[PDB]
Amino acid sequence: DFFTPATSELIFARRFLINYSLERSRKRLQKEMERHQKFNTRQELLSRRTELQRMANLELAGSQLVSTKPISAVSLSTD
Amino acid sequence: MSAPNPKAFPLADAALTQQILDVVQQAANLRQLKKGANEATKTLNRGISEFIIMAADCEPIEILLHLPLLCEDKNVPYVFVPSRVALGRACGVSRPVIAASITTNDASAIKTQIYAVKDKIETLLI
Amino acid sequence: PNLELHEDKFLLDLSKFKIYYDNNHGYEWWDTAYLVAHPLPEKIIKAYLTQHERKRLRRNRRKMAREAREIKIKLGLLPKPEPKVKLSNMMSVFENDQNITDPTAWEKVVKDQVDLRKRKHLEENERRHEDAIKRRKEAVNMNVEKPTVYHCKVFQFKNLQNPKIRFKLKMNSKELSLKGLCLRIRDDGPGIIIVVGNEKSCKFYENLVMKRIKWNEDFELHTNTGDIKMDMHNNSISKTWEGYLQDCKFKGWFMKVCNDQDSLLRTLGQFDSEHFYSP
Amino acid sequence: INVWDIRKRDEGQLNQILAHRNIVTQVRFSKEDGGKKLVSCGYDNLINVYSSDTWLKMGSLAGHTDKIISLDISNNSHFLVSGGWDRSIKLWN
Amino acid sequence: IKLLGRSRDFFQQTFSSLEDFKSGTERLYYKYVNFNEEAIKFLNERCLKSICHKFFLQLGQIYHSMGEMSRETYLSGTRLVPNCPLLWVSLSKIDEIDVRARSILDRGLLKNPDDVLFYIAKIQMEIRL
Repeated sequence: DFFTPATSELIFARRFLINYSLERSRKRLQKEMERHQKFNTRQELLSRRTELQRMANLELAGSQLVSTKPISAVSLSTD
Repeated sequence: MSAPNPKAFPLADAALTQQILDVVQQAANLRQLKKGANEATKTLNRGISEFIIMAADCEPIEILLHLPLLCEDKNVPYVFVPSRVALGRACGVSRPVIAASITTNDASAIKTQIYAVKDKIETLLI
Repeated sequence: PNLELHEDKFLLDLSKFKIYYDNNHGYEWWDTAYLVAHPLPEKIIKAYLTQHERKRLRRNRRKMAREAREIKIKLGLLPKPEPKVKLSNMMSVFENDQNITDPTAWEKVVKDQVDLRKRKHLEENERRHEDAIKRRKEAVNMNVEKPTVYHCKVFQFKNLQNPKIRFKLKMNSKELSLKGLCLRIRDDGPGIIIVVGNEKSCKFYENLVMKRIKWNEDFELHTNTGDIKMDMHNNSISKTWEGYLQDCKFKGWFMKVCNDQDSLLRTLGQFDSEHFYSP
Repeated sequence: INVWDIRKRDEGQLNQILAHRNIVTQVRFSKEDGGKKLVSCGYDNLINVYSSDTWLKMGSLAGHTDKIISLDISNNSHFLVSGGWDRSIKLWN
Repeated sequence: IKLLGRSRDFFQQTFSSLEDFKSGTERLYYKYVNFNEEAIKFLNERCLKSICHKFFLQLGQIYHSMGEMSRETYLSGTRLVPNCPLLWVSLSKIDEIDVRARSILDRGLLKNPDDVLFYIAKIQMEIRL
């Protein structure tokens, strides 16, 4: 096992990540905590049931075609 | 080993090779097998094949690399096994063999070994 | 509320979270270290043979043997061979022994002679047959040697009540060296089956459970008082998963009964198998 | 499918959903809602739906005739798009 | 009567008078009486045995000539009677004309499964397009 040195420029990025990462994590945890306070279990346990029912229903809409090789990746845009 | 050829893919492991080469030979004795490149390439065009086995260390490898692109159109599984010399023996031949195509007979005796191995091979094609 | 659903897991915990959060001092157990110049590279069978190699081997194997026997007769270690004789060859062998002189005495010799040769064929057979069975016992003694990976299956059904079904599942499991278990709810309550072994074993067993055995079939059961009909037509079986596992903690195949759906889990719980049950 | 939550570390670790037969290609969580459902695809031809709390299998859907290499799910969670050895792209409701 | 009507319908209804006094026979005259008046009679007659798939199948065609309606009959029909591939072939050949249709083919294929006539449906209608 070694520690490899080099690439100061990348080193710069790690700092960026830390500034970005640390803030984001802090925000995330806070948000998670906020959810906890309300409780009111009844709403939630309804919600899961609804979700499961929704999942149960789903069916095909269409097929479609693309090529003559199997399709290795599909992705949806953020919108 | 030697550096296994990067273009070789799917490459069967040790445990699958034993299971595959054994099926090969088991078919050889019922003459459901076809050995060699051209003999294998013939099969796909006709539409009788079950799966192709190829030699990984075939020198140079480019001479069989056409099979994969043909197999993908006829929807036929395939794998590489690590040596040609071993594949030569299983086909009942003194001498090195780089490809082989098991064929179809749906009255066959060995039918249930074949579906077994294709099931294993198609897993490797992720 | 609720139970088979296992909602019980949804419900939130504040002390764990708050306690965790306070200990963390803000932002998880990750970045606690922060409140790093270098980057690190971190370390880590059978041959067959052809038709022509059978001949050559068979002939060069045979040749050495027969020529070695040939010298033994020259050197005089071994009886000179007498002619084979049959009921065809019988007439024209004028070997000095009572040919025309004793006609029925020479019938017996040849007819006896023929049977003695055959008896030998029969003997070589039975002796070889018997030897292997002793040899088999060494096989019996041989002890497994762990496979690295364990193929597995899992099955799920409405009723197991029929005994003829209860019995097969005990036999084949012991017959094929399948590790595993079985469970169910009370008696009439549904259940699950688990099996583990080399991939050849499972396939047999899978065939049995689905295609051989009829779970929809009707049977007349025996009770403590007497015999009564049972209609299982509604009962059905289907496979859930087949796959691969780091180790199979199942020691033996142990059919059992559980009254609840919970100790049923705790049963599997012992094996870290709680998940294999599906509501 | 293993699901490891790093916070527990000492004794919580991995909950194994036993999902699929015949491999698994692509597992997807639901993006919005912080993640609750799981959706996964193997060569079994089916497609699965999982809770993130119990990890009980909830439902499965079969519209593919062949194996499934990969699948992605709508951000709202009103789409599911799955693509397939069979060469189509099948939109799930 | 089939040989008689092969070369007069005035006798057909006359023969159908004693025919109702007794989905084999009903479908026969229904198919014959096709020359929207049937929609009434067919509905009344198909509500008797609810076979039901042929009853479903026949009315759809008459609806096809009349009608929206055709798709509605098909969708209800297929679920109730899933098994004959003749139905899903027709339903998919409807949606196709106005792609959704492949899903309709494929959604039903797996419910059957692995009978023959469904794969040909897919093939036969994969060429046309």
